[PDB]
Amino acid sequence: GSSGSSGYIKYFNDKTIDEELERDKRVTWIVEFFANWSNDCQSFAPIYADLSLKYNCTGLNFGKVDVGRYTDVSTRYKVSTSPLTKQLPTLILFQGGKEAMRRPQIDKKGRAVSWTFSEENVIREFNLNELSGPSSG
Repeated sequence: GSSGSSGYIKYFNDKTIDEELERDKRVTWIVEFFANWSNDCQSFAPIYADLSLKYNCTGLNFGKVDVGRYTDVSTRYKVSTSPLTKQLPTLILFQGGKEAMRRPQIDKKGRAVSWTFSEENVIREFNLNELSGPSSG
């Protein structure tokens, strides 16, 4: 009865990513935009997995959309897919069908601010522990 899940994430297409976020608006959704050629992402591979599983319950959901290949998405989400830029990996918080916040933040000119990528920083910045309530039972 829904027992036996390990490191499982819900992927989204370039088109569905919309319909889905449209039927779960009221519900918060966190999609991680990463590229197949993103090495720095490998270090997060396990990090994200651990996080999701934690906040993987009734209320908050986790997703992943490889932009490195889905040029149709990145372009729509103004997510540069260059090996030089710092828009990969990337995290975006959607609340009620609205981009609550994203990181790293984009400067006025149009450059990704050098932000550290860690669980402590993510949970805090995004305030996950607060979003999907505290961990403590």
